[PDB]
Amino acid sequence: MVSKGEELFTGVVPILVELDGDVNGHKFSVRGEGEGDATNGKLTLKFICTTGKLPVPWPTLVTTLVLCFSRYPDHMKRHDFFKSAMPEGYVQERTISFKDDGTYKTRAEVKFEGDTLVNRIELKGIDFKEDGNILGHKLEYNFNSHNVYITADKQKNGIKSNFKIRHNVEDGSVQLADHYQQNTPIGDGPVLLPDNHYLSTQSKLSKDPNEKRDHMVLLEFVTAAGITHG
Repeated sequence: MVSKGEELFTGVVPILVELDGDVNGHKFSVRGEGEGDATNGKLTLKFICTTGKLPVPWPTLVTTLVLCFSRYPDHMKRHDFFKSAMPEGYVQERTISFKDDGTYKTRAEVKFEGDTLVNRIELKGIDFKEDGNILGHKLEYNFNSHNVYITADKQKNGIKSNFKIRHNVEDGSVQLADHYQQNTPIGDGPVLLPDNHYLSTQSKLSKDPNEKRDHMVLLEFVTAAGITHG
């Protein structure tokens, strides 16, 4: 263990995710539950739209809806900001710019509440096109594999990332979603600020055959990489 936080992730940890959103005035909420295991990088989550029909495509919410569950290899343990901020946790903020379309702005807190790792999010979506790929639900129900580059932000005692997500569109085109991210500790205890590296992601989206509500099942693996050794 190279942070106290890391001790909270030696096994499987239950997860709760709660999102309250407003996209072009369309208000919706999501709740998810499941579990994560940073020892193998595996996340299993099922989300429900609790307000009815989700007014945006599920794949557009994957990144918003717990990088503390990334598998950091043994030689990279000292570069794991996310666990080091636990249990008090961190604020994760993004701007997600959909190319030629609207923008999501998100603020989340990721922290332990009791024994559960909780990701609680506020999302505001603006300037979407009524007949665009998002509000028009033109995006395929799938998700690509990405590298998400992590850099220290010494001024804010946290990290930052920017990355592009490529959403497949039903007409064979691609909808780009350019992510800019910042994470900052909730607490004022010490955290690990990393050397430059990246997280390798892969996600599989599916449906629960017994679930009649609008929902998404997610199976994800996230592994850290990119440090020559230490």
